[PDB]
Parts: sequence; C-alpha cells; structure tokens
Amino acid sequence: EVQLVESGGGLVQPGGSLRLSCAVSGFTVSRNYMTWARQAPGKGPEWVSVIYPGGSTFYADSVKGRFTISRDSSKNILYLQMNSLRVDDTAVYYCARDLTIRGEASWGQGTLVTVSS
Amino acid sequence: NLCPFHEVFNATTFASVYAWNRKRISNCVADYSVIYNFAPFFAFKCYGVSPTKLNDLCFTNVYADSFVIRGNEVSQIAPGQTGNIADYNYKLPDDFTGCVIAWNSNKLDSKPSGNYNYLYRLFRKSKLKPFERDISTEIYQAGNKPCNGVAGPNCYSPLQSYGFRPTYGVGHQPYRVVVLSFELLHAPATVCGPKK
Amino acid sequence: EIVMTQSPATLAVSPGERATLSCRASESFNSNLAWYQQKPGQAPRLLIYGASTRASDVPARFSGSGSGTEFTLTISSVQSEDFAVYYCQQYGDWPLWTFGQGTKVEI
Repeated sequence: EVQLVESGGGLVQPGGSLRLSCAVSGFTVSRNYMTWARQAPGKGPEWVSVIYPGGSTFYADSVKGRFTISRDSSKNILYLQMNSLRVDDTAVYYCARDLTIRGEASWGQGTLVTVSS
Repeated sequence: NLCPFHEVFNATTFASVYAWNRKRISNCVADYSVIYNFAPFFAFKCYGVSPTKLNDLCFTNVYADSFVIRGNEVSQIAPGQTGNIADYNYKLPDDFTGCVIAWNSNKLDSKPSGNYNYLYRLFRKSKLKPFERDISTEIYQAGNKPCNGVAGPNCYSPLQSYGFRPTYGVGHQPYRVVVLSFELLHAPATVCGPKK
Repeated sequence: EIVMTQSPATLAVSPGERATLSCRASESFNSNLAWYQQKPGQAPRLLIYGASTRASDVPARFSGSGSGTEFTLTISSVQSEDFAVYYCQQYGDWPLWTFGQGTKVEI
C-alpha cells in the first residue's frame, strides 16, 4: 500500500516562497525516481521537477532556476522549495513515484497552491 | 602496421550501453581519415583537442568504445552532464580529451517486430564513477523489504530493453556511438598519423 | 517537445455501450504512451501503459491500441463508474512526459 501525503499548500502573495512536504510511506524516497507534477484547474497535469535515485535533478523550462527539489532519507520525505512564485503557478501539486515504464505509477493526494493579490 | 579503426566502426552488433567494450589501441600509425569519410555523423563533438589537428598529435594510448543508445541520449555523452545514460551506464570524466562521434544507424538495428537485444540500466544505488562498467543483474531494492532474488513488488530488474523498431521518430531511432579517448603522459609516443 | 491532443473533448455515451477515445501526437515517439483516468477530486490513476498493456487492478474492459501518432483507447462497456477524465501521456523521454487535455466521458 503505497501512500503519499502532500502538505504545505496555501495562499502566498506573488514573489513569495513556499515549502511543500511529501510524506511517503511504502518505499524509500532516496532510491526511486520522484516527480513533482502540477495540474492547473482547467487542463491536464504537467511535469515540474524530477529527482533520480542517484541525485541528479531536472526542472521544467518554465520553472527552471526557481524551484529546488530535495530529499530526506532519514524521514523518507520529499521537499520542494518555491521561490519567485507567480500568479501563473496557481495549481494543484502531486507527488509521483512515476515508474511508468514498469507499469507502476502512484500519485499522491495533492495540495492546492494559490498565488494572488 | 596500420591501425584497426575500420574494425571498430564497421563492426556488426555493437555492444549495449550498459556493457560497452573497450578496444584499447596501441602500436599503430592511426590515420584519422577513415573515421571522417564514414557516413554523415549526427554529432562530431570533440572535447579537449581540435579535430582538424588529430592527424598530427601523438598520444600514448587511445581507447575506443561502442554503444547503441537513443537519439535524444547522445547529448548525455559529454563531460559534466547528467541523465539516465551518463549516470548509470557511461560516465565521462570532467577533463575528457577525445571525440564523441555518433551515427544514425537505423537500417541495421530496429527490427520490424522490435529489437530487444539492446539493454540499458536505469536503476542504480549511486551515480557511476567516471570510466566504470557495471555488468550486474542483481535485483534493485527499490523499496524497504529485502528482495532476495525474486522480482516481486518494489524489487525491479535494472536493465530495460530499448525495443527499437523502424517506425520511431528521428530522436528515438538506434544511434551507434563511438567515443575515442586519448591519454598522453610520460610514456613515449606510440600512436599518430604519418604527419608528426 | 511532443504535444498531445485528444478528441473528442465532450464524449457522451450511455452506460453499457462502447466508447472509442482517441489521442494524437505532434511527432512520432518510441511507442511509450499511457492512458490515465482521473475522477474529480482525485489523482490520476494508471490505466494503460505501453499503449497496449493494462496495469494491475485494471478491469479487462479497457484496451489500448494503435501505434505511431494515432492511439486509441476502447472501453468494452462503461458501467456507472468509468465516467471520468481520460488523458494520454507520452513517456517517450522518460522520466519526462506531457499529458493530453481531457476527454471527459459524460453520461
């Protein structure tokens, strides 16, 4: 029973910072590909960032240089740091142990991030 | 004594990327012209040396490797780059002095039903040390419970088949990659062209 | 990157009848397409992977088919619960992917 719980969502003024936590139970966050997917409230989900089980991190073009993805194997937690947030980035964020090629994809409940003035 | 460069390029069944084979070259008069006159290369990046002067310098030892990788993954064969090929399969050093020649061979590989003979590793505990080969089929412990051989839940086989076929896009067709690595040091020069 | 469009966007089929979805890709990718089902207020759930293979706990009604740039999802008979938003994801550059836009199935 793989479960992922998101936390840290809320309302933040544009240009602020927000830390999204992801409690993962069922496996290890430091030995699997972890993706932070983002779904706008009117279209399909889009990929934002991904971390390999080695340490390499990749970011989307529209979010490069602003978001920092980190991991904590001691407590098995995935963190996403949010900097220079814009009104555009209002969405719902999900964690994902993707592994789509092997046919095993688990997506977390997701949290709402709203940026407005 | 000519140099065995035609047997490195014009060789059938290039080894898969997870088990690339070194072909250390020594005691030869290597002419870097049969390389240039062999097919339109998709990428001829040379790092550390000028490819126009490769016919003049003498080194001590030159290695050649043989890959078969995806078209979009040839950009990962370069110093200081990360991915799924340059992290668990083939790690180039940060001070690389060589060339990253790559073809677009699609009519040889990629059988119509699917070429499953080419395997690449996507699962590893840590990134590969530069110039290291990891031939291993141990089940990756992607979860917490021990695997103990069986490929059950949270216990995956690291190697994955590319599954090439002659219908994929240009960026996903089979790509043969041959990288030449030159080392020059205090040992006497051995390998260069007729021009010194 | 590859952009993926699925039509029709407002498929409507009565329960117990066949529904034929469709996805279309801008270019040709390495036959790495997944069909996802998302009910309102829930995360997307894997339904088809590899464009022809069903995942675990997936009922036999769902079946993916097609290759190249034209991929089709076929449901044998929708029964009162498969009414959700279906997406076609392309993991041709895994772990990098792009989703569709929505094929909400209305009763």
